[PDB]
Order: sequence, then structure tokens, then C-alpha cells
Amino acid sequence: MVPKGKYPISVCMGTACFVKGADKVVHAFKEQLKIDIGDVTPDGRFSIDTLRCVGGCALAPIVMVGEKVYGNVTPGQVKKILAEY
Ligand code: FES
Repeated sequence: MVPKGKYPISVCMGTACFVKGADKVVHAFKEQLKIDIGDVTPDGRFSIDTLRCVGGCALAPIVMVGEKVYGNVTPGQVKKILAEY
């Protein structure tokens, strides 16, 4: 909402995936938003929520941002894919 939500990003923080210590790496992402007043590059590129993701996906790498579907999640991919976000 404050972050526009151009790319509604779906990030798994579910029970199974979360236990693998993904939280700290997604935390990187959290700060990777780094925002402005709304988002990253005052827009609202990010609209992160779990709810879509955690849907039977993990045997591929999934990262969704809106109708964009990227790879900026948790395990290091964040920083580089942040240039993408
Ligand atoms: S349950 Fe971890 S990826 Fe959609």
C-alpha cells in the first residue's frame, strides 16, 4: 500500500522453507528494499507478501514480483537481483 505494489512479490516464509534459515537471508531482502518513502526507487516496485508463494514450488527456485516473477529472495540472489527489483 505504502509500497505501491507494482510487482506484488511472493516470497516463501512458510514453515518448511523458513526452517532452513531463509529468514536471515530474506532479511537481507527486507533491507534491500531500502526504500525512499515508498519503495527502493520511489515507486512501489516491491509489494512483498508470502501468501501466493509457499504453494508447492521449491523444487524450482521461485521468486515472484508481480507479473514480473524474479529471483530476488533470500540466498545471496538478493543483492544482484535487487538491481533487478
Ligand atoms: S513453500 Fe517454499 S516455495 Fe512456494
